[PDB]
Amino acid sequence: NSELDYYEKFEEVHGILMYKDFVKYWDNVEAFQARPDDLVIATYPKSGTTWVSEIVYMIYKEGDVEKCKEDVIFNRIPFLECRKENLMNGVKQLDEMNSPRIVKTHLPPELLPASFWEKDCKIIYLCRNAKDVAVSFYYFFLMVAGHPNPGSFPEFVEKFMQGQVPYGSWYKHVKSWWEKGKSPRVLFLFYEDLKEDIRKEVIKLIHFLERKPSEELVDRIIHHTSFQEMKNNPSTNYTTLPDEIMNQKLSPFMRKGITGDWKNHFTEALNEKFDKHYEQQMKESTLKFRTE
Ligand SMILES: Nc1ncnc2c1ncn2[C@@H]1O[C@H](COP(=O)(O)O)[C@@H](OP(=O)(O)O)[C@H]1O
Ligand SMILES: CC(C)(c1cc(Br)c(O)c(Br)c1)c1cc(Br)c(O)c(Br)c1
Ligand code: NA
Repeated sequence: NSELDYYEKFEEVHGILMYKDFVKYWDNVEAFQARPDDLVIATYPKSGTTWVSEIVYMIYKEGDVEKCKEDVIFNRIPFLECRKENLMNGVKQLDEMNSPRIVKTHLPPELLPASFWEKDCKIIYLCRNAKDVAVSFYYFFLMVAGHPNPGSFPEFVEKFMQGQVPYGSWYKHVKSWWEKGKSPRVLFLFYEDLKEDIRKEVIKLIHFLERKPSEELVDRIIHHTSFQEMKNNPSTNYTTLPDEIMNQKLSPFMRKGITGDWKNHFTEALNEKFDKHYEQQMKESTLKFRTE
C-alpha cells in the first residue's frame, strides 16, 4: 500500500525517480532551448532553492525590492521541468520569458537539458547536509499534494537513503554536481555557509554574476532575503498557492530555516544507521558537509 502509493505517484526517467506529472511531457524538457545568458539555479529539493533564488533575483534587479515583489517567485523564476498538464508549465514559462532568464531546476547534471551545457550557461548549485534535507523533504511530502504518505520519519529516511524519492539519490546528486562545480561556469554553494556568513556568500554571488558589490546593495539583499522577511513575503512563501495543492496549515513552506533540525527528528538508532550508510556513500569524494 505504501509501495503502491509510491508506484502511483512516481515514475523513473533516465533512471531517476520523478513526479509522474513531469515525466509525461519529458520530451519538452529534453529538447529545451537555452540562451547563452540563461542562469541555472540547481539544487536537490529542500536545500534552500527559494533562498538563493531570491538573492539572485535581487542581484539582477540591483536590489530593487519592488521589482522583486511584482510577481510570485515561481513566476519570476520558472521551475524548468515542472508540469501539470496545462495548469503549470515551466518550459512554456521560460519560452515566453524575456531574457535574461533565471531557471530553477532540481535535476542531476546528467539530466540537465543539453542546450544549457552546449551554450555554456552559468550554473549556481546549492546543497545542504543530507539529514536536514531529509527532515525538510519529509514535511514537504506531508504538506504537498502529489506525494504518497511518507509514513513515519524512520520509514521516510529509509527511502531517502535508497534514493527512492523524487530526484533520486541525494548522495549521487551532490557528488555529481561537485564534479561539475570544478568548472569555472558552475558555482558550488552550501546552505550552511549561507547561514554562517550570509555577507560572504552574497558578495561571492555578486562577483560570480559580474555585478558590482556595494555596501548598500549587499545590505539590501541581506535583510530582504533573511528567513523572517521571506517567511512573511507572499511573493516568496508560496502562500498564494491554495491549501489543496500546498497545505501550509499542516506545515509552512518557510518552516524553520535553521541548520541542525535533524537533531530534533533522528533517534539515536536512526542516526547511527544513517551515519554508517552515509560514510559508505560519501567516502570516495572530497565534498565535505557540516551538520552543525
Ligand atoms: N531566507 C531563508 N533563510 C534560511 N532558510 C530558508 C530561507 N528560505 C527558505 N529556507 C529553507 O529552505 C528550505 C526549503 O528549500 P527549497 O526552497 O529548496 O524548497 C526550508 O527549510 P526547512 O524546511 O528546514 O525550514 C526553508 O525553510
Ligand atoms: C512538484 C511539486 C510537488 C513541487 C513544487 C516545488 Br516548489 C518543488 O521544489 C518541488 Br521538488 C516539487 C509541485 C507542487 C505544487 Br502545490 C504544484 O502546484 C506544482 Br505545478 C508542483
Ligand atoms: Na566552479
